[PDB]
Amino acid sequence: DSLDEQRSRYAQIKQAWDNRQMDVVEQMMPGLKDYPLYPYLEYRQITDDLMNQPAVTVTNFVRANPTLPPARTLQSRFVNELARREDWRGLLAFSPEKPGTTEAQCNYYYAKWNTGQSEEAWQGAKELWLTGKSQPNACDKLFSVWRASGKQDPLAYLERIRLAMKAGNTGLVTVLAGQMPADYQTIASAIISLANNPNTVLTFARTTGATDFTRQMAAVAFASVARQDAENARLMIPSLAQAQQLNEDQIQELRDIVAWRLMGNDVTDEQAKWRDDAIMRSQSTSLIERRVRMALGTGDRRGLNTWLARLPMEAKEKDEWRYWQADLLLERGREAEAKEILHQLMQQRGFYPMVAAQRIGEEYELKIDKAPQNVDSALTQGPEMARVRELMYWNLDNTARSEWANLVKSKSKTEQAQLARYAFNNQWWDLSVQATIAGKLWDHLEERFPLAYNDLFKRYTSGKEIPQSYAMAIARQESAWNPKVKSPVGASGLMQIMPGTATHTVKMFSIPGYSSPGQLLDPETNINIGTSYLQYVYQQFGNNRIFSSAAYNAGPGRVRTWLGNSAGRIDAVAFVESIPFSETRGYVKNVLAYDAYYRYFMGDKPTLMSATEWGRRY
Repeated sequence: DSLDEQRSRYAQIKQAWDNRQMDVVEQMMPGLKDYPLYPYLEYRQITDDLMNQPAVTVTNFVRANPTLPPARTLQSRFVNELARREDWRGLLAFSPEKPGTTEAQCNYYYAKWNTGQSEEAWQGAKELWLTGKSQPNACDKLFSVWRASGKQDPLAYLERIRLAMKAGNTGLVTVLAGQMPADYQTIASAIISLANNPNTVLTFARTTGATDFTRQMAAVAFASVARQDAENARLMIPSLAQAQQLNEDQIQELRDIVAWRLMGNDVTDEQAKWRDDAIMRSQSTSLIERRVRMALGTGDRRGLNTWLARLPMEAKEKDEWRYWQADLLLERGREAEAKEILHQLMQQRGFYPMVAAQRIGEEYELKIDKAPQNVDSALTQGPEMARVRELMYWNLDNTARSEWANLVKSKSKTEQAQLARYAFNNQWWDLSVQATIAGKLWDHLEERFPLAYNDLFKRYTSGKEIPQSYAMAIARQESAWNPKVKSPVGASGLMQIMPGTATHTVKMFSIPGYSSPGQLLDPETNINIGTSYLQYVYQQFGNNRIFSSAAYNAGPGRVRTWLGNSAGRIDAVAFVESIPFSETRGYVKNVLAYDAYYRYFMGDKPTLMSATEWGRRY
């Protein structure tokens, strides 16, 4: 036998198993015991008949496979199975300690109650209860018996309502209030009305006694009202403050809430004056920063000076604010002071340090820490690494990611760097990036920005205007090089392409061969469709990477709106910094920094922006 022969038998047994040709599977299983992925086959066998498995079989498998990710998840999964059988005694015998998942924990504590450990059951129940998030259905029976025992503090019940409201879980707020303990029955209907429609907030505030609870509940509803109609909320502050006898801090929180909603281009002069007075009296760093961004997005020089100075000392430490302080100083003619800030920034890593270098006409110096010369350690010669190798061979990147996660966890920085380089040397691009993240090896640039799928990116950008380095930067930001990753909303693969976008792109470009979103998990297909959409937004916005990156993340419509807002009054850096969506602003900064890294590794000059991008009016 050999690893090569085992590989063929492995693919063949899975093919048989998928077809339920169990006579073939039964005959082949024993012969695969020496293959690294045999534990995955055992896991499949055990789980295939989980409802009839004795606990001893599961316990033996879990103990025999301490580093196998699915053996670890099987512990909580089997706890849930024992709960399904109502085998409470067995559940605790199988899992004497609190399990890993929330659902398994709900069942563990219910098992404790069933086996006479009420005090312990209630301690667990309370911990699971104190969250605004909706918990597993398994916890319902636990919360029910907990309340039935008389040991559930009514204050804990009311606290969950507050947490649910703050989390925006109005459905849970309503369910809880509908089953309100007698202690607070008098405000139940009012709470249900508030969760149903936040516009009942002033009525809620006037008809209930003002307490820390009702004030916090009203403040959340008030924020919802402001999101719908900022003016209605602004005008309500005096009445709300009077109805609940709000203190200065509470009134200022209400002012902050409204000010956040008066950041649009549409605001009246009366509203803008009120907003700025509110921000002047604010303690909110994020609100002041949003106001600074408004000044940057409109070319307001006096405003930038005024608002940057209102930031607390701590916020002024941020890269962006140090650069904009330098920008103000340069205009004021304070060359030395400004350039010292820029030179200090250049010593650092990232977007602003690169902006700083381009601003003063100096070449940015990339700090590149190297991994050890010797990458071979016990960690690269063990059974877990052998499983990783097989998983990568079969392109099972998501499964490999879980194994790799265990391998890099709790290791020294040196070991994590060796593992990153070992992955890099084997062209396991996603694993290389994953290891740099685990070890926070931020300056190990080569391993953080591998030349992944180089030939494919070259081929698919040769007939387009988007640079190869740029397409690679976008993919690096989107997937961290894992071709099999899918987001919760369905974005898929290397360039995180949404099914709708793929369909629309294939029609617009007359691309052949695409019939299902599942094809987006294939590297070439993904690069083909993704480079096509990227090229589309690139040409649409005049071959400008700031616009195409923003359009790829937020859609062309949003970029048009943003450009209509700045209206040609600002520079490239001010346009990036003033993008109102924090996610898109960060995305653009990352992609531009990554494109420079890619250009460097491809042998080109890593200047942050082209002369055209740098000098254009935004």
